[PDB]
Amino acid sequence: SGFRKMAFPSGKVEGCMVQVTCGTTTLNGLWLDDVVYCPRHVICTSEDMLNPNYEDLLIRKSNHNFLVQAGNVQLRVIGHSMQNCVLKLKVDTANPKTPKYKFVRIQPGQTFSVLACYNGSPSGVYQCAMRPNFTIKGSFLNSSCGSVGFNIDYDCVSFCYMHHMELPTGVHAGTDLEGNFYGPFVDRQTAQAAGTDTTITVNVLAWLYAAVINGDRWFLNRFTTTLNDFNLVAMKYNYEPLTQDHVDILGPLSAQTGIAVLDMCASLKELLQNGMNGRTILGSALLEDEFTPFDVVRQCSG
Amino acid sequence: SGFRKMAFPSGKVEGCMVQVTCGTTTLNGLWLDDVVYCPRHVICTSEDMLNPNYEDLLIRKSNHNFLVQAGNVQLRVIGHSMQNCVLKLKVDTANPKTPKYKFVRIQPGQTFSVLACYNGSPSGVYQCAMRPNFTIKGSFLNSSCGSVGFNIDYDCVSFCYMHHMELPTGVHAGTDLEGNFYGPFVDRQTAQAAGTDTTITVNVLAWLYAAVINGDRWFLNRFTTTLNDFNLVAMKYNYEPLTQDHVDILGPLSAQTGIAVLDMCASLKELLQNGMNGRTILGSALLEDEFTPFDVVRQCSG
Ligand SMILES: *C(=N)[C@H](C[C@@H]1CCNC1=O)NC(=O)[C@@H]1[C@@H]2[C@H](CN1C(=O)[C@@H](NC(=O)C(F)(F)F)C(C)(C)C)C2(C)C
Ligand SMILES: CC(C)(C)[C@H](NC(=O)C(F)(F)F)C(=O)N1C[C@H]2[C@@H]([C@H]1C(=O)N[C@H](C=N)C[C@@H]1CCNC1=O)C2(C)C
Repeated sequence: SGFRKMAFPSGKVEGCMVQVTCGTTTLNGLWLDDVVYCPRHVICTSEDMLNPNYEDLLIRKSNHNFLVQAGNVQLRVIGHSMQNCVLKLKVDTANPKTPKYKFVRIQPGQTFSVLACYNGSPSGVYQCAMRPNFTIKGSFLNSSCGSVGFNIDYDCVSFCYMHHMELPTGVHAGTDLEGNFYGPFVDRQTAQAAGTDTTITVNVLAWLYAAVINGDRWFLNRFTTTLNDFNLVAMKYNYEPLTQDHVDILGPLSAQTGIAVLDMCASLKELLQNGMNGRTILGSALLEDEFTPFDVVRQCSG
Repeated sequence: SGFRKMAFPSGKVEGCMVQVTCGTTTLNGLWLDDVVYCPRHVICTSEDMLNPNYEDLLIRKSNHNFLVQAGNVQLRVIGHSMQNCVLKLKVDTANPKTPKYKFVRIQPGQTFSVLACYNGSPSGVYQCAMRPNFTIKGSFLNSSCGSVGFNIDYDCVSFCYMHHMELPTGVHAGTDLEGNFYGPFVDRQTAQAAGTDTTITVNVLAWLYAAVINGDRWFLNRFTTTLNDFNLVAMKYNYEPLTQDHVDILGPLSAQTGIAVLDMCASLKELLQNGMNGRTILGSALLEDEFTPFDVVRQCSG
């Protein structure tokens, strides 16, 4: 038993990380087959950041303006194209450590593992959620760009995130691996803010189910509520509305514990209304929303 | 910016996870060069969990009673020895994926990543601390045993933890990689309980320095303390005594912030009195004690 913020094992993705140099700019690339994916802002100088002309700055580049460094082995760029906000560099060498993979775009509320990298070298692995405001609360310093978000399904790596920037609130913004931004953000050093976030309610109900599965039961009450009446208490506390989608999705945890979603919703209502009376749930003083229903079933089943 | 409970990249340890079967018992082994390290309780039946005689159980065992599986490949056990509470199986094949490694025994307050494993397969990676009471707050199910804890310095994996048992408070006990238990615990299903846990004070201090590095000062005050006055107050919150050794270790974080350790001690003392008054520090409403001074310098300074 026990319940941790658990990351996916990172080995398949560590075998894919390279250093991409364009001029003085170094960041990370994902090397899959004979293509290296990286943020297009690698080609930007200091200047070329308030108003980058990407189409224009790209055409002024040769293949040999890009040094791609695969540990200590230098990869020769034999092609270059931009897809939205990712640069795709065709390399003379295919990655022998390429996993079973697809590119996937996630929803707000869905979780992933980040492999934080610097100069092509994996640094740390952590679990994140896509905030409803389409930011992630990562841990990213200078030269973290080209760090990727992933899920594993069996032996298949699902790449869902590439890291691009930090917003003034210390939160992070990026794209899928096709270079489409999550959220209303642009890859220019200009004034950008995170929108006001809300709490991923389905994830909190799923986290209370995890608490119950670990014999942490104190928050359980007698009230049954309606879906509407819980979504009215919820919207006052900046919680996401909970939809039948979200209720049917808690099925396996309601079955596992025998506790009906609406009985659990009546608990979280009471918790929203009061607080935790100097008690914790699974050793947190806050209502956690960065564990999906699949995360709780996954962890608890092994 | 940002601050995450962050684990080492798991690939170098994922390269080492095997399945060890005995009769009906399957658990995890650590495959390094031509030896598999696993829990000696793999040789236990249903009966023998209470007062196992390990020397008498093992003498009855041949090399060929030990089924070691690396992915598909079954390894050939050509030797067995007992070292404390670990079983060592000499196999006919050196692991080609053996990373640079050492075995280290850690102290309470030290942090490590766990690769959670079932049947030699990886579940997940998470960050843990050796609690003052020689337990860890893990996430471990049936057949979790042999799952290991580790740190990585550059390219070297230092193995520090092997999983053996869950105590009745839902916390975890294990050995070093020489099979010496952390704490007073034994590999028997005898009545055992962890002693009352204390907060790792040097870690909470290190984490407050991390919050200041990240731009947060709200919790500081114009007061200082003596080390002794600090220890009289903190010992009333079930905080570990802070030593001069702990003061010395916080020295780099002090230099970086320009806040003397005893001034930050004064800060913690007031936080213990007042709590957070609806505020959070690095997204927590509790005082976080599972980041070392070293972990903070690692994530906030690189
Ligand atoms: C990645 N390699 C870096 C810095 C990382 C990202 C997360 N934390 C970091 O410190 N990314 C960048 O330098 C990007 C890059 C230009 C500016 N930029 C930013 O992250 C800046 N932020 C913004 O301009 C904002 F707020 F709008 F997002 C910066 C002020 C340097 C943090 C480009 C092309 C967006
Ligand atoms: C919890 C249980 C009551 C079963 C027991 N605990 C106590 O006997 C104690 F309370 F005394 F410690 C206990 O863990 N074990 C009994 C037996 C080994 C260990 C065990 O079964 N290990 C499992 C590995 N195959 C993983 C476990 C179960 C879920 N989470 C874990 O970590 C040994 C100590 C020899």
